[PDB]
Amino acid sequence: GYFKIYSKHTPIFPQGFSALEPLVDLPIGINITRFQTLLALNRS
Amino acid sequence: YGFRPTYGVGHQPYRVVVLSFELLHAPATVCGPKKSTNLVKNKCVNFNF
Ligand SMILES: *[C@@H]1O[C@H](CO)[C@@H](O[C@@H]2O[C@H](CO)[C@@H](O)[C@H](O)[C@H]2NC(C)=O)[C@H](O)[C@H]1NC(C)=O
Repeated sequence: GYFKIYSKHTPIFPQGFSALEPLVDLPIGINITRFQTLLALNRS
Repeated sequence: YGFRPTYGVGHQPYRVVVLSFELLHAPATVCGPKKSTNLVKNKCVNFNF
């Protein structure tokens, strides 16, 4: 029931090794079975 | 309701608030405050961090 997010930002699939450090452990406690990215459509 | 100022003690309106404690399968998120003590260094102490 904890939705854990890890994140990392690299300047410049690139070769190399970089580990991801935990970001936010949310106590959502919900079922997650589908996922979909949401984008921003700038009218300008 | 008969909220008259001249009513008796048993008839005067009173504010009542009911608290419900619900335990669910989801992780608990409303816990009581935790008391903490001072910090003792360079001594054999029983600790809890
Ligand atoms: C949507 O597009 C507009 C137009 O390109 C963006 O406005 C520009 O914002 C940049 C900074 O990111 C400024 O340097 C430009 O001068 C802006 N242009 C104008 C015409 O004002 C706007 O930021 C975009 N919207 C979002 C939410 O990023």
